[PDB]
Amino acid sequence: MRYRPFGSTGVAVSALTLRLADNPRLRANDWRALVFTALENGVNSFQIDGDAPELLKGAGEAFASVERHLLFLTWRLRGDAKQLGPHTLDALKRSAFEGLSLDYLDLLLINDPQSASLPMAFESGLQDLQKGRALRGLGVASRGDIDPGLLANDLVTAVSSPYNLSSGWAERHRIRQASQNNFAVIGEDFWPQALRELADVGGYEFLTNTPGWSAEDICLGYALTEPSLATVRVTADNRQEIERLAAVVERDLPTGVCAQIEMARFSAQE
Ligand SMILES: Nc1nc2c(ncn2[C@@H]2O[C@@H]3COP(=O)(O)O[C@H]4[C@@H](O)[C@H](n5cnc6c(=O)[nH]c(N)nc65)O[C@@H]4COP(=O)(O)O[C@H]3[C@H]2O)c(=O)[nH]1
Ligand SMILES: [Ca+2]
Ligand SMILES: [Ca+2]
Ligand SMILES: [Ca+2]
Ligand code: NA
Ligand code: NA
Repeated sequence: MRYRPFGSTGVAVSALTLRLADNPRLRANDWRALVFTALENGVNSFQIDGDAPELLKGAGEAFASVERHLLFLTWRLRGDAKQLGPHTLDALKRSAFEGLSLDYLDLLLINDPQSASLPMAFESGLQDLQKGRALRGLGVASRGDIDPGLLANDLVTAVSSPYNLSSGWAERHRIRQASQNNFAVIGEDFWPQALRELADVGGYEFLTNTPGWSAEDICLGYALTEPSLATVRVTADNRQEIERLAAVVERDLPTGVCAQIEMARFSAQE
């Protein structure tokens, strides 16, 4: 496993961040086993994207197996960012702090409110958590430009963005600019279900014809080569998948694959 500075916060994160999301098929013991496997492969960055009791029980128990300061724990809030408020803070206290048995979160990752300002009551609550040392930073998940006035908010330490083979110029520009301005950037959607028909496009044959590599592993390897990303979010349903994803971190993408990735759009256009 490889590790990267999380922006200018002074802490480091594994190159992969494991997303944990509600799934009735996974009970507490399964979640514990998944987190243990991730930890044993050097993943120290986890994003909780759910609030089911089985998930919180199993993940919280697994997190407790290691010293807290070695973990980077992010809580994802997917509600409409302009509607967040005291109800959100109460739920966070119940699910994240009580549910995971935590005294602090490293990051709270919200959506872009499409403005320079956050809702007042919610922001006051975040300021209380930060002053109480219960929250180290706020992150903004965006698929567009973020208002510079929101990024200038003293709470904000990070942004998240899709990043994959198909990312266009604007998405790449935003990621590079955020990183150059000392925000940590979390990559998402390295190979999302809705993009995978790319493997059928002329010019992209290498995704499925490179000896020793699968399409998904090439796409993860590509995301791992982007210097602007502090970490790449992944989801795994079983221990074998976690082991395979972590293994990609230590593989070198072949030079010929990198060349074909760079030529692929032109070849597809032609
Ligand atoms: N990197 C990243 N960025 C994310 C993610 N989720 C949301 N965003 C970003 O945050 C913006 C605001 O989302 P919102 O506060 O949920 O506010 C949303 C929400 O109120 C609504 N919306 C979006 N998708 C749906 C949907 O499927 N159903 C419904 N009912 N409303 C939706 O439209 C608003 C505007 O959405 P957008 O134009 O997409 O703008 C989104 C997008 O730029 C994520 O996981 N990763
Ligand atoms: Ca839930
Ligand atoms: Ca205030
Ligand atoms: Ca925006
Ligand atoms: Na993320
Ligand atoms: Na993911």
